[PDB]
Amino acid sequence: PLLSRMRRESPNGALDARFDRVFNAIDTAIGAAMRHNCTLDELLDLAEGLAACEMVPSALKQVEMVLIRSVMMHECSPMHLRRMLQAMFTLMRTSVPQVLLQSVASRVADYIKEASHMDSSSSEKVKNHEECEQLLELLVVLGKCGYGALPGLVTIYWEAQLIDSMQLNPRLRCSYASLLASAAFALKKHDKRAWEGLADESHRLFMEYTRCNKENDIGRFAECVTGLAVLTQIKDNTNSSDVAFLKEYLSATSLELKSCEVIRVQELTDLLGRTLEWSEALGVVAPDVVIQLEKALFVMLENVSHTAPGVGIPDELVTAACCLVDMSSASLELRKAAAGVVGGAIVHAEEALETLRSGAPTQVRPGHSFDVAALASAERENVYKNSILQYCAALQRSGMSTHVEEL
Amino acid sequence: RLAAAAVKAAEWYAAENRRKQKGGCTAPLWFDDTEQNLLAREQHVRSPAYRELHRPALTNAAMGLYGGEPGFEKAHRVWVDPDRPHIKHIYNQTALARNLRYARYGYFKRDMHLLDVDKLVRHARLLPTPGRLLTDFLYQRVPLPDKSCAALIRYQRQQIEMLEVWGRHASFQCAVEMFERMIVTNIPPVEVGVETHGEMVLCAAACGKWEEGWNVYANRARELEKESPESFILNTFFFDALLTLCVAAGRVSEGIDTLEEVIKRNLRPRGTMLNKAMILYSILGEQMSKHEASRLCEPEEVEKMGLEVWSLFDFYQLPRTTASIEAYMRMCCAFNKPTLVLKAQGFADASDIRLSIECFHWLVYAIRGVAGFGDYVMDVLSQLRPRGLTPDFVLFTLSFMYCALQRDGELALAIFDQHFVHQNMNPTPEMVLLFIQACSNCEEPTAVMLERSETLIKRLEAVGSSVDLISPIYDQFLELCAHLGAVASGFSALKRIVGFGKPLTTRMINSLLLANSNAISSNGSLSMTEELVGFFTLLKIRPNADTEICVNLCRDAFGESPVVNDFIKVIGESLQGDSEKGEAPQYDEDIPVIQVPPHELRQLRTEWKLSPRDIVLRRFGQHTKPPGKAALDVGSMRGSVIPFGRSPGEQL
Amino acid sequence: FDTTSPAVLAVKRALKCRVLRNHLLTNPHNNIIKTVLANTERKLNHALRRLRKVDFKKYWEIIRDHDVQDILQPPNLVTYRQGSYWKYDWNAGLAISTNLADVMDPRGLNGCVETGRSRSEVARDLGLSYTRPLHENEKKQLSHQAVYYERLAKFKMEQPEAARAMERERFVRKFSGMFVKMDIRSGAPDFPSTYRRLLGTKVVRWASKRHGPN
Amino acid sequence: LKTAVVATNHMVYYPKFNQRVSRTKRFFAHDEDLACVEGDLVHIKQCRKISKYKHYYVFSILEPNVEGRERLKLGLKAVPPPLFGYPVSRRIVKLNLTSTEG
Repeated sequence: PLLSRMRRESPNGALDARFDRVFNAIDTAIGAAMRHNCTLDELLDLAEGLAACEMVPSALKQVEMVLIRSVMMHECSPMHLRRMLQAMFTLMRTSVPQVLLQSVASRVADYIKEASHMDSSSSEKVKNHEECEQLLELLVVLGKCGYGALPGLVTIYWEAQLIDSMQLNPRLRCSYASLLASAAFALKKHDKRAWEGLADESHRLFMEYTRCNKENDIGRFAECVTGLAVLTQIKDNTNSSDVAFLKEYLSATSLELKSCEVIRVQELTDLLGRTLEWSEALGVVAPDVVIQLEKALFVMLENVSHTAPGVGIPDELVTAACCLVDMSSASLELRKAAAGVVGGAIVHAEEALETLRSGAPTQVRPGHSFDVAALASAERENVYKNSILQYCAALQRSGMSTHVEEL
Repeated sequence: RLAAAAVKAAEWYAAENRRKQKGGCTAPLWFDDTEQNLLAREQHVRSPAYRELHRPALTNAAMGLYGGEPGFEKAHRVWVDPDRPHIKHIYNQTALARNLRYARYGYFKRDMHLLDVDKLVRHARLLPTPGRLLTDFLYQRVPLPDKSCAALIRYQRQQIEMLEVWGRHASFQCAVEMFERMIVTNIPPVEVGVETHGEMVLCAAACGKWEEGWNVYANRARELEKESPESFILNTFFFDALLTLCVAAGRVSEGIDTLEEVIKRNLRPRGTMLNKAMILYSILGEQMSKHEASRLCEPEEVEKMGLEVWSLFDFYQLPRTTASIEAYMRMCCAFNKPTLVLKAQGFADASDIRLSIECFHWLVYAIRGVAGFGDYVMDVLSQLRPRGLTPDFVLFTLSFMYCALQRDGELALAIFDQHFVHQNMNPTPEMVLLFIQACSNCEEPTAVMLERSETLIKRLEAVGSSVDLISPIYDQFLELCAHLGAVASGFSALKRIVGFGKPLTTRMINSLLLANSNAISSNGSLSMTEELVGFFTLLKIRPNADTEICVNLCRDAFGESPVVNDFIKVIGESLQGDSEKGEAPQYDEDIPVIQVPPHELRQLRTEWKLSPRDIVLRRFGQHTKPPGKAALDVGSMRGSVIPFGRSPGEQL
Repeated sequence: FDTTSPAVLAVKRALKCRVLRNHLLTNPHNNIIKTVLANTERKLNHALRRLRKVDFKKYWEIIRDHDVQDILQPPNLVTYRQGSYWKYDWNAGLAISTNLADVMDPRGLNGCVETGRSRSEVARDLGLSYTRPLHENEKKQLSHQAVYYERLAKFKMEQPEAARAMERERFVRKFSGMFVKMDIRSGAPDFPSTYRRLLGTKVVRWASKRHGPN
Repeated sequence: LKTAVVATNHMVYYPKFNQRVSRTKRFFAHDEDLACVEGDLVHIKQCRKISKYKHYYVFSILEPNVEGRERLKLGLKAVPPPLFGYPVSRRIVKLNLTSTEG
């Protein structure tokens, strides 16, 4: 925690090189401790520290092994599970170990079963809400990780429905509403018996969260918009007061963070599309927030293409540009920036094709058949050919091809 | 019903305990059949006579002063209990203190009257056959008790299970002859007890004779128990033997009845007994699944019974072992509960369980019908190495079975690329077929999949094989070539098929036609279409609806040759005639995917019943023919060793 | 046509040993079979050691499959503690055959000749970790130090008079000890061994002149 | 703990017989991070005095014992203990296969 505090206080996002020896000592200590005896509290504190200060340990596998050994212990709490899952999600960046994920899923299924068996007899609704909030947080962090059976777990948790009386924080309300909406969509697709109740509950929770009309973080706003969109798609029922409240919320929400990341540019583009279609459906446009996020992403669009033309444009950025070109409710400056970046991607792909055709004789293997090597070369060319073809189609769905020709 | 029986027995035992306490306060709800035996052992080892007999050698100061006094110049005789030695390295290979020769049966014949037969069986060298052992005991005229009779029968059972499958009958006959001798020997006093009957049941189970074991020896033991009250009480060992016989013979109802009898008799079961019960429930569930596939306790009822057995495992405070984990995983796989399989694996890894490779076999087999677990499979394979385990052909076959079922292909390719190639093991035809099935049924196949399939086929042909999956393997390879557009590879596999001598199939020709249709870029044309279409007439192979679809696709891909058009007309007429004859058009049936449990996956290992302890301790009396005077002789050392010796060269 | 692979030889030797032992089970009076069994067991041991050294994957698979975990064990402690069981690998030409890169990281297996740092120091500087799986007793050894330190500190902070009395008595005996001076005799690492002339005739504290491998 | 016992070989020369023999000596090598497993071919070097009988340290591990490491991972001892060993006395240590009554 001390190192994390110092890193945060540092002007940039990383510490000085003088602490490389400290990090090396910590890595050696972790390597020794994994073999040595270790307790659940120490493991949780270590995971919290590694989440707080970005640090990939040298082993990174003995740690998850001991986490497997500890997750199914009888002393593990739902708060311990959500804490360790948050730490592992932050470390792995949506690439958490699926063995740990499934172990946590089985543990939370057992926990919700025990909670259903106990709380009904023991009730003290607010007192049981202390553990119910921990279970809800574990479910929401599991969903943020991206577990497969999240809709089923959410359905079981709502069958328990021990989190009533809106005693939870607004962020938890919105997250639970989004989880309920996703579970309702899956239940409608597979077994539509209980979909209606889940959809109605999620709609009511979103109404309760949005009636405050306060500005919210980017992630919370995007999740709320996604939940509202999926709820409207599945239920096809809305209220005039609700749409007025949502228009007020859209007007009152702004861009809290000006930090733009090419990692999250796809999420930003998806959020922009969702907000644009939602505003078009409602009938009231909220230009301010969408304009702010559009210019925030346009900054990176300009910087990547212009500052470093020789350096390869990110493929995620290229895909986001392709996804944002074909829409019709976006600004011409964004269209121009997307055209420029996709033109840079096209010229990079053509250069790659030329270099591959020049360096082909270095991959030919005499042991292969004449068709097998031909197929390998064909696919190596066809990946680029298909990428260029789809970029050409995306540009043909707009009128910036003249800008591309000019450049 | 087992949980209800357990709670009823517990409450009845508590009521009886309270009644007898009032007549004459926490007490166990069950009865332990081993607590009195361990208590007797503890009292025996803590008795002063045992402590004085098994004591460390006297030191030099204890013996006397310095040396030279006869009788007090060496430590006195030291006796060691082999089961609980007070010293390390009981035996030694010194020159003057070799004691391995002093451990053979001939030396214990002198004290055979006080001898413990189980200790003799477990710790002795050059023992005779068990029949000769019993004959020698009777000749010495010693009063063999139940423990001695059971020890002799257990020695015979060890010999039986050591012997091969086709050599069990003679040993079983020897066992029954020994049993008859023990029964009919009135003098010296020889008693045949519950333990001896259980050991005979174990012999019958090891040989594989349910009719000879259940209806004879168990019946005799029960008759003795009912004839003599409390003099022939049935221990947990007898019912463990009964459950072993039930598992060996496949009897599930009898095993459940025996376990229920154990529960009702108000005595705690054993971990081995509960493992056997779970195995029997797994067998019942597998039989029920087979019957349903062909399409009578309810599946929900048998699932509940398995769950209540697993609950009883902790109800009786019985620790769970690796065998318990394997049995529970097998039962859950039979009942199709992959979530419970994963939960059981997590529980085992939690406190202390050395998970065996069979546990991961069951883990992979449980999720065969579940999607979104390729990353879990990869992580399991990666975690195999830190646990001291290595993947084998059975586990690779299970993984490729999962890949073929999920038709993902990319997972199978990654598994082969980053786990299998490092193993350098011979692939099996089932493994190769599953890999090719996954790589063909996947979406968006790649040329690397074709390269890997060709490599696997070449390696399989280079190595040996006994089973014959050549036709399905090449059919799936041709389907993969059809999906990829590898017309040249598909046509070249025909030479391999011809070399193997297998006949061509309409499905293979349809795959060739599809390859020609979807290989517009690489190669293929109307000439290829004609060459392929000349097979049905020449090879007298019946056409198909898939054949018609593929030939129409090839026509649209390349053009209109008159021969192709005539074939299309004649195949349309023939399909119409076949529809008139029957009711539905024929189609190319897909190749079934193997989904057999890992316990019947053609294990490539029979049995090795070897014992390193017996090999090192030289049981059965091995001999090495040591060198003689050659090592000892060194020549005359009157002078120094100089080159060419002291007298180089000599004339006689 | 492969009949002479190391794994094939190992399994054939094991099967021959099994057949001979099964024969001796029913015919325990066959001296020639006993000698043949001894020879076959020795050959199986040689084949298994060679297979273990040249291909560990197949050896481990065979061991796990056939439950003979301790099939390769040293016979005698007297010879084992002199390293004659491991000298077999060197004498058989199987010393260096592991492909260390495939199964481990060779960076931390070598000391630095320039600075003199051992492999442990090299691994520490590189951030690596080479720690064998510790048993429960070893974990207890590494874990009880902190527990005992906390116990002692708690006792000293909780019972001042008792700790003060104990420390004063310990200091008094240390100061009054006859050999407080740090001369050559006190600085000798092994007094009973080095000054073994004094034992018996003058000094009776040690009844033995040798306690370790020196 | 933190100590590895290493048996090394040296050469003794007999001029009368004109031959040499390899004798064995044991040393208490030092390993800090507990990396040495029984069966490892190690290179050791002299150093300062570490204990009453420790003045060597494991400079490098030439050949790690994969079998020992895998057995430790599996939970067994690195090397199974030998069944033979040292005698406790000149008198032959006879077994006691007697019942409690006898």
